[PDB]
Amino acid sequence: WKCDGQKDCSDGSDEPDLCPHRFCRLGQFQCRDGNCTSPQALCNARQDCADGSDEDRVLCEHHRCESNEW
Amino acid sequence: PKALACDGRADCLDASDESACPTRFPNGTYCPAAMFECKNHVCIQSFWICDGENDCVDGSDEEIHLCFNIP
Ligand SMILES: *[C@@H]1O[C@H](CO)[C@@H](O[C@@H]2O[C@H](CO)[C@@H](O[C@@H]3O[C@H](CO[C@H]4O[C@H](CO)[C@@H](O)[C@H](O)[C@@H]4O)[C@@H](O)[C@H](O[C@H]4O[C@H](CO)[C@@H](O)[C@H](O)[C@@H]4O)[C@@H]3O)[C@H](O)[C@H]2NC(C)=O)[C@H](O)[C@H]1NC(C)=O
Ligand SMILES: *[C@@H]1O[C@H](CO)[C@@H](O[C@@H]2O[C@H](CO)[C@@H](O[C@@H]3O[C@H](CO[C@H]4O[C@H](CO)[C@@H](O)[C@H](O)[C@@H]4O)[C@@H](O)[C@H](O[C@H]4O[C@H](CO)[C@@H](O)[C@H](O)[C@@H]4O)[C@@H]3O)[C@H](O)[C@H]2NC(C)=O)[C@H](O)[C@H]1NC(C)=O
Ligand SMILES: *[C@H]1O[C@H](CO)[C@H](O)[C@H](O)[C@H]1NC(C)=O
Ligand SMILES: [Ca+2]
Ligand SMILES: [Ca+2]
Ligand SMILES: [Ca+2]
Ligand SMILES: [Ca+2]
Repeated sequence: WKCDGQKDCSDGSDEPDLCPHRFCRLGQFQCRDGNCTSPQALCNARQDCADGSDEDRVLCEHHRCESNEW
Repeated sequence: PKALACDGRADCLDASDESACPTRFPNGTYCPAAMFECKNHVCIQSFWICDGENDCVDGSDEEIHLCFNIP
């Protein structure tokens, strides 16, 4: 949701002026190099980006998911 | 849908939704630098160039004078 122009947050911290250019459509995660993928591809042990920004260690270090998945 | 107009992408069957709206940057440019742009103002990932398919509807990607210089 961060860095997409859609002000999801009231206070406006969601969209800074130091924001990189957005290539992906709304709802799509953006890889660091500019590729796009569906949100479920993040930290799924499968390299879904070219550089694998979805598989960066920091993105997964404190990963969590909903009550219905283990 | 209106939201799909002028997003950089062909959504009208003839890409009319990109064809008649402003530049994206002060330097007179229609597309981000990391991509290839076509004369109807659609723009696409670089590897679509001369792949054999008219990916932007104007077909600028498949004009061979581009990939004479691309292996
Ligand atoms: C989304 O993901 C795709 C892959 O699925 C990305 O594709 C890569 O794009 C980068 C550039 O963004 C390409 O890098 C280019 O590599 C050329 C040499 O290739 C060797 O090194 C690359 C890694 O850099 C290896 O992938 C490749 O196997 C080779 O070992 C360079 O010559 C290119 O240099 C360019 O910039 C310099 C500096 O300005 C100029 O002097 C050159 O003329 C040239 O313009 C460049 O670095 C990379 O090869 C691509 N890889 C693949 C597998 O496709 C997409 O780019 C990405 N989408 C977006 C929008 O970025
Ligand atoms: C019209 O104007 C647009 C800008 O409004 C121009 O597009 C820019 O072109 C420049 C030059 O190629 C781009 O700058 C380079 O971007 C590289 C990628 O970083 C971008 O993407 C990452 C993604 O994570 C962001 O985090 C980051 O903020 C950037 O948005 C950088 O890697 C490059 O850095 C390298 O070169 C510089 C020198 O140029 C060195 O100082 C660095 O150390 C490093 O070696 C560089 O910054 C810029 O990103 C483009 N922006 C967009 C939106 O495309 C058009 O080219 C221009 N067109 C015409 C026809 O005039
Ligand atoms: C294209 O639109 C941009 C928006 O940032 C600028 O207004 C630019 O001056 C425009 N260029 C032309 C020729 O209309
Ligand atoms: Ca947002
Ligand atoms: Ca992944
Ligand atoms: Ca469009
Ligand atoms: Ca093509």
